[PDB]
Amino acid sequence: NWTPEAIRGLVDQEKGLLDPRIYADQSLYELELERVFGRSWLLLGHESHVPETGDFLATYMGEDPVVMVRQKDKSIKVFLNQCRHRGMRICRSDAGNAKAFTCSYHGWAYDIAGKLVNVPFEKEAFFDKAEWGPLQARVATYKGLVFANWDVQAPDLETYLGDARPYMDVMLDRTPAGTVAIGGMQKWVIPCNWKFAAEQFCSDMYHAGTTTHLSGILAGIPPEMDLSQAQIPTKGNQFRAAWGGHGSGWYVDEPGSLLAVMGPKVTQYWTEGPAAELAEQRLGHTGMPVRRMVGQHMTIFPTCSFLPTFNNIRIWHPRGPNEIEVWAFTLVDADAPAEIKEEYRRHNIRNFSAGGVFEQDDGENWVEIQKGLRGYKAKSQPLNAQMGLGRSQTGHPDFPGNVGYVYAEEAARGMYHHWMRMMSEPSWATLKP
Amino acid sequence: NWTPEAIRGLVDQEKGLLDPRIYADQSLYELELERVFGRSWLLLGHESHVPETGDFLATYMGEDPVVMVRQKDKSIKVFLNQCRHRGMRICRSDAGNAKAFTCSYHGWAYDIAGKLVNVPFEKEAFFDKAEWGPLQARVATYKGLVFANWDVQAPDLETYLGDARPYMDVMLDRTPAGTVAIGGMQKWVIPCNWKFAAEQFCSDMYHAGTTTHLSGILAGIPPEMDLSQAQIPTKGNQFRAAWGGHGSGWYVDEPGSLLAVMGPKVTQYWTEGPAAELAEQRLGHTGMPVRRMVGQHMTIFPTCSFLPTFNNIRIWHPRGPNEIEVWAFTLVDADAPAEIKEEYRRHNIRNFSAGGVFEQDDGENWVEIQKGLRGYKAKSQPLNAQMGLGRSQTGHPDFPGNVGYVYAEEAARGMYHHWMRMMSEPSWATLKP
Amino acid sequence: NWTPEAIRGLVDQEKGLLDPRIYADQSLYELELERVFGRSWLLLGHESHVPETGDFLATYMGEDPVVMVRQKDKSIKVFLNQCRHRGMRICRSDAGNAKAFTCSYHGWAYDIAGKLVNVPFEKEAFFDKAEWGPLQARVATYKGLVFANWDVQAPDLETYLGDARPYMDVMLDRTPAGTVAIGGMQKWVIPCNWKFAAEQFCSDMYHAGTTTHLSGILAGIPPEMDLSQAQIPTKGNQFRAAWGGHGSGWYVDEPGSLLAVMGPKVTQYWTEGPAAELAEQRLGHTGMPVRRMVGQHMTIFPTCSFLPTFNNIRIWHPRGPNEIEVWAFTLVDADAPAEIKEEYRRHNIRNFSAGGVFEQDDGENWVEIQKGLRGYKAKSQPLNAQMGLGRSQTGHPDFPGNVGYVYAEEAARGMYHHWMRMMSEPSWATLKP
Amino acid sequence: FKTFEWPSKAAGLELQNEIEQFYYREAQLLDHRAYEAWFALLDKDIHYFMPLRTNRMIREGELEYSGDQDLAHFDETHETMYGRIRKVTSDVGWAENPPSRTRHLVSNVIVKETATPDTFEVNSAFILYRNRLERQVDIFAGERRDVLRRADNNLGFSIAKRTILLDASTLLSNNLSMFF
Amino acid sequence: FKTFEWPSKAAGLELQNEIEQFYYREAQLLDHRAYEAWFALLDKDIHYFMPLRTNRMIREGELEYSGDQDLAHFDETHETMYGRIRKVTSDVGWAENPPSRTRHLVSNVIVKETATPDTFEVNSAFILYRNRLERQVDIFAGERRDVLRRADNNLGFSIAKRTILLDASTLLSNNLSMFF
Amino acid sequence: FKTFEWPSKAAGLELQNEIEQFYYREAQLLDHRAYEAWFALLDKDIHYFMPLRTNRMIREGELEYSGDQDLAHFDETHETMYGRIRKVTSDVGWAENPPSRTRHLVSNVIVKETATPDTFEVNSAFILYRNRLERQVDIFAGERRDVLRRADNNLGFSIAKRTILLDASTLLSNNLSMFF
Ligand code: FES
Ligand code: FES
Ligand code: FES
Ligand SMILES: [Fe+2]
Ligand SMILES: [Fe+2]
Ligand SMILES: [Fe+2]
Repeated sequence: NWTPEAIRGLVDQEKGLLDPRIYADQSLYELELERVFGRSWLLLGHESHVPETGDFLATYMGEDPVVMVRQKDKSIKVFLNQCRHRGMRICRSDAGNAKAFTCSYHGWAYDIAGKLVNVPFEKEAFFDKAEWGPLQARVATYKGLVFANWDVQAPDLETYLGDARPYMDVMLDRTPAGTVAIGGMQKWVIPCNWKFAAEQFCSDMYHAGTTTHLSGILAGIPPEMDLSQAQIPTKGNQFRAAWGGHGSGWYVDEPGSLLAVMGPKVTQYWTEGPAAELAEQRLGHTGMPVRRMVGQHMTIFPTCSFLPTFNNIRIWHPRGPNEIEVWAFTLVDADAPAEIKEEYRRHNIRNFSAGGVFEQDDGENWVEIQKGLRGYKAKSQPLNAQMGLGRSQTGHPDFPGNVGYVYAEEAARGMYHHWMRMMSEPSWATLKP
Repeated sequence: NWTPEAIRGLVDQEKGLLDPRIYADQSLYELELERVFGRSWLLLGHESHVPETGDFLATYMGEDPVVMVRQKDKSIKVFLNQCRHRGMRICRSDAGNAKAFTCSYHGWAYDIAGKLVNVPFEKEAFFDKAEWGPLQARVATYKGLVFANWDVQAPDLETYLGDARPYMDVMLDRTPAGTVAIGGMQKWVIPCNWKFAAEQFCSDMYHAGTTTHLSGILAGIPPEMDLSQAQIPTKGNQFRAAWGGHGSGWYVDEPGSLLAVMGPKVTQYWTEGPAAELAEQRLGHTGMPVRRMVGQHMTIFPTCSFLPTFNNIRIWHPRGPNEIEVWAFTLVDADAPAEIKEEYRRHNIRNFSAGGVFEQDDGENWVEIQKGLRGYKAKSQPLNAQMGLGRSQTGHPDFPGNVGYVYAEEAARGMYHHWMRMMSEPSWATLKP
Repeated sequence: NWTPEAIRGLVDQEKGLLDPRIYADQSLYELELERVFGRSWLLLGHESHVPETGDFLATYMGEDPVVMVRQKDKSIKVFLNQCRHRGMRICRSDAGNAKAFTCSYHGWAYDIAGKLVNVPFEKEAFFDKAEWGPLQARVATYKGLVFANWDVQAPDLETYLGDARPYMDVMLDRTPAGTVAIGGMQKWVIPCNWKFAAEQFCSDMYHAGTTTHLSGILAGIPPEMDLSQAQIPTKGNQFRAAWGGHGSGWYVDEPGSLLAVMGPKVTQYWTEGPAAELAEQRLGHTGMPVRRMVGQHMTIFPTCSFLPTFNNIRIWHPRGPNEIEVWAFTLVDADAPAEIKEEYRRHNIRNFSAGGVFEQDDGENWVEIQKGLRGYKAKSQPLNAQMGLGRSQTGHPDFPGNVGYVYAEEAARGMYHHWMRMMSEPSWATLKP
Repeated sequence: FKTFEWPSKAAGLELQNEIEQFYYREAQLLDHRAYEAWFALLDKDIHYFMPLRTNRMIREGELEYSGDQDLAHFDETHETMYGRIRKVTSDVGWAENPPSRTRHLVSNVIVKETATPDTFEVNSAFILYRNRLERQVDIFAGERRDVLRRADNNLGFSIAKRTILLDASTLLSNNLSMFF
Repeated sequence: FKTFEWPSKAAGLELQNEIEQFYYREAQLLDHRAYEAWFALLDKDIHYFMPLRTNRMIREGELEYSGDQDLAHFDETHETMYGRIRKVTSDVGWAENPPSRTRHLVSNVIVKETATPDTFEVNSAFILYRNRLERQVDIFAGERRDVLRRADNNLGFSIAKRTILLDASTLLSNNLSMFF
Repeated sequence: FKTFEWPSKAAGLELQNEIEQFYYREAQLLDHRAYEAWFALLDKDIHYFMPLRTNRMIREGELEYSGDQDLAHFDETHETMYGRIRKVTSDVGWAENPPSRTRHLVSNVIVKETATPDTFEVNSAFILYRNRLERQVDIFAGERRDVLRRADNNLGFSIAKRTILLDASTLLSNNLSMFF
């Protein structure tokens, strides 16, 4: 039980202060499921995960299991993976193709739209089947990516994303042919709070430019040289979304950092030649120098996170205040050469897998933070979100929106402020952009 | 907080609706230990488990560990397996024979009746020993089966069962020799709410007669016979207890269902011959054709389930809202042929043990239900319990009481309505029949 | 929420009654971190665990991770093992030597005093470093032992300890050279409340003088002896602190019991010869005959426990109401013969390690107590703490303070009463002695 | 059940290797769901037994295991085992569809020659690791007391008798949908 | 992946012991964090592969493991493996500094001879116990399919190819900072 | 402790089989609570040692294990072991009455011959699976470094020295009531 007044006093974006109880409180988590996950747009995957009629993927919206399924009319429907009879999981495999869905408990049959079509012994024991199908969700697509929302009142995907879209287009709108997803999706379990992981991809380049990824960079450079040949990137920018708590960060004029992570063949694909020149033409309407933007990180609040330069993308599944699941996958340009696709695949595995040289260290920090927060004193004083306070502005030649320096917590402050807003305001009448 | 008003709205038998929160809520669970398990008749086993003086069986009443032990006066006592000094378990083994009970912590000694008889250094350090023995429970037997209850204000066992007794007598009262328990008690753990398990044996034949146990039946039918033969039983009935939330279901005139589960030799024993004829005579005061009654299931509220035709019997121990322990054992007629005792033994192992061809699929269902109920939206809409609504009547020529069709949820609505009353109504003054 | 009235009713010192909910309740535990551990003097170890400058020991205060580190000026500072930026653990190893501490997340650098001395990109993105170092605790030393406390308002160690100091000095003040800690600190997890462990070393000699340690005694006594030939110690005394809930217990004139646990050499060292006579001359200001005091147990409230005669010392780290960690080390007189130090090391491993012939039996009892308390009825009736009620007085010719018989619970009643006061009284104005 | 009575004269290196290999081959059939191939190893006269275990005081230690006329986790003949293979290979056998991911790590193999040539009493230890669906992990550990016969099949041996002594009282798994 | 195609005739007793001892030595290198010594075992043409496993209905079991062009937990070459060795031996490699405590129990060793002399295809099962920091315990079980070569080196063999079939879909562990 | 020093000349197949069969027989004795039988294997000069293990930065990795004059989990002579056997076979030994259920899975056996004929230094890995009462499970893993003499007893070997390197810092079990 939390009064709106007490919620608002957990995030101070003016002073740059965070109450560490937001990562650990059980009661606050139960509210997050209702007030954040129960009405935000959540990423479920890519249009190419379900390319044929009847193709499906079993995923999650918060702690609610759901079913992505392509229909006959080429649309994607998302419904709760729960039978209304007695709660049994309708779809029991991770992915595949279905001609229908049947409940294993009492045999309630559903078509691929989630509509209840057959109930055993209905004539004999029964009630309207049209009212007892699983709960449906609003489905919306942004340039390949599939999002879902339960709330009928919630803003449409476009309005929800707002001025964060140009920054998503850096990864997605590079070809008229669109992006495709590389097969396979990595699932692992980290015992930390989702806000740590979502904030890092939203606002934390600071960790990659300091100590966290010293060994990761060491893994990416030639055998004969060490970190004393590795220069620190200090040029770049950060973006805070006008509304929604989305955020992005990137390096400018720093091709060396892309090379260390993604190798020479990706670097050249991203920065030179026809595909990079085509991307620059297509993305020109935003004014951004896309060819000079590297090491980009982004979070679409709440739990949709990606690294546009690396084509890495992930969903964070909440599992209590002290646990998440990470579901990661990778994209490529549909028409990109086979060798470029392969390099994006290889390096994503090397870097951002559960055992990736970068990822290992990210998760290592989060584990020890969550453990600390078990203590009384560890939650007694506020955390410092004071980085880059009052230094951002909307007047920038190259980058649209509220833009500041690459090492800053403006997007972080925006993320938590929006989190606070969604948690303290019950109606979309006050919350809407 | 959970007001009586809020609890009443969780179960609606008139509409056939159930709030999914009842299977997940932590504070609702704590009230079940008090209002349900703290005052209901809970099964602990059979008399033959403790046939001689000093014979004991370590078991549970809710989450309270209890000792069921036979006395010099040939009665059975049930006391809390906790020393009142500092909490230590008095009885530290599963089963055996005792002359006394001694606490391993400080040496406080008890006789087999549970009285505190000796305290070390009582003369020097000490208070009256008569008041410091472990909490006792009321104990009552019904034709072999042993029940217990903490509440001295709760109705006696015979009253508590009411018109459920006839359907128990199908299993318990077949011979003047009585039933004996087969040695050994299977114990395993399922991550699911107890009400799922209790409801299924109370009212749910719909799961066995549709999809859950197709492979269980496939394992039972002759090797030359594939599944497309096996005849699905339809003839049958269901009983709802006038009071108590008890229920039972059975097939009528379909020996082929008993054939698949229990084999040909048991089918003969239950339907043909002197033994089967004697049972129908003995149960003549009920007027039931018990030789026609097969595939029976039954629950005595809250956690005493059994399968009368198969002689399978099981106690559910609650372990939080998200977990139970299944304690299973089997009965046989004391004077039954050795071959019949062996067939009931083999087929209970084969079908209804932890690795049984039936039980495997029951557990698989319940695990996923409890997984789904972790979600917000999965607890946001009611579950359908509308089957056989208004279809029952209390004037059946063959079966006494509130009787409906085999595939119905009338007994379920009774089980949940009684549960609801147990939780909302503080005093037995309004609760008792 | 727990009212001060409800807290006061949980422990009855007058009647000798304990509400068993104090061992299981989650709400009471959260308050224990605030009201007990957040302002108590808690043992972190010994001065010899950190001899040189920059030497550290990572340990806990409640569930708050802390760093004990020796300074340039030979003092010892204790600070929270948490970075105030985003919460990462500053010191990531158990022990060793440090020139500085650095946060692995964003490289916030700290000196050995625990002050934030370097923030990467401070000039570019920032706030005063002197203000944002991790929270510091009060550090106090008592004859080699290192205690720490968060509360600036709490009494000092000497005041907090009170008339219990004499009984501490039996272990700590035997030689002018002082005590040194044998290297290595054993760690193991027991699923039981901390209060059971604290009380057992505070008041519970009863368990060792009856049933718990019959087999431990069997392990010590010569192969020729059987258990029935081993004399059971009865003579002795129990101490209850004037303030703080501290307590000790010891046998008087019982050399045989020390022989069984610690062997012929230690028993000789403790009672006969030059070193034993020097200890009695140093502790003459108390008047106690230390050469006759064997098998001593003691607790400094809340979670500091030791066996002064055995030199075994242990810290209980709370991990919820249902779990503790046990961190154990041992002491020796710094100038004691190497033969004696080795004998002390041997028998401390043999008897009091996780695989000790005594310890095994202690945790075995505690596991089942905590298990039993999962039940509703197991917490419905008070536990008996009536042993030695109204039997202790302050005028004992040999031992200072409130002294009773060795098998009593006056110390325990004193522990739980102080616990009650700590939980019910917010201000140190009422609590201070 | 007492310590397995190994022979003073230990089985030759040729025989030790053959038995060890057979179990490794058998574990490869089970972990890769070659259920029809596995069942082919079982003799018509097989007894597949896995008794209950209870917590008894030392003085009553002879009652630790359930007997031949008591309940068990498994007590199977060729007929009943056939029914189990039919279930486990079925598209509607829900408990193993989707199938589980198991691992049989086999070690501690002790071979004893019987009074019958080419028939051996074999003691072995195992950990069975079982992983179901999303996050379910059940770790089983025990020993196997087998009677193996030399046979004319792709593995070299046949299984005449199997007793599994599982190191559990209360089973911590929701079912036993795997074979041992 | 289907059952390992073991040869009809089993490997000789000398060879069976040589391969087994190679793995016991290899596990000793890993459990004692001799990452430099272990890396020297890998040939320059090494493919170190560990596919994803998905839950599939029996009717779609051919889609269980991920493929050549899908994501994997590991899909490594000599060049990339060395980077990983460079990270784990690094003092600023946080995920393994302080290091974990690993135990590779190796059994189920089946040896197959190929069409190339001194080159062997080997199947083995394992349990990898991983203990980290204070309380973290991660238990892995799986299967190794290696192509090994006779080598004039310390352990007697070199690794040309390794596929690790891990018994998991979702990793219960927060990372895979250890080698298999 | 650093990687075990296996000789380049591996131990013979006859010798490799004997030590393995000795460990399999040993584990049988322990897993069936034949403690007096197992104790008879221990030589009069036995040193039974299990040191503490700690979390250290790589630069201080030589402080990982506790030493000769530090505390340990076990540091036992023949005399101190004798008391432990008396306790574990005693009716009043509550920690093992009712007794636990254990499984010692032994593998990774490497044999080294010493300067003294018929005396061998042996390295072996293990998982010890402990199950107690209703639902308690503690899973231990590690390695054992033994010195073994050829002995004229039932098992043909006696234990001269044993070090157990356990893969834990903080013990997740409440006690070590079992033998390694
Ligand atoms: S639960 Fe879906 S059919 Fe009953
Ligand atoms: S708990 Fe103290 S004697 Fe039973
Ligand atoms: S957590 Fe950001 S630097 Fe310590
Ligand atoms: Fe990162
Ligand atoms: Fe069923
Ligand atoms: Fe004790």
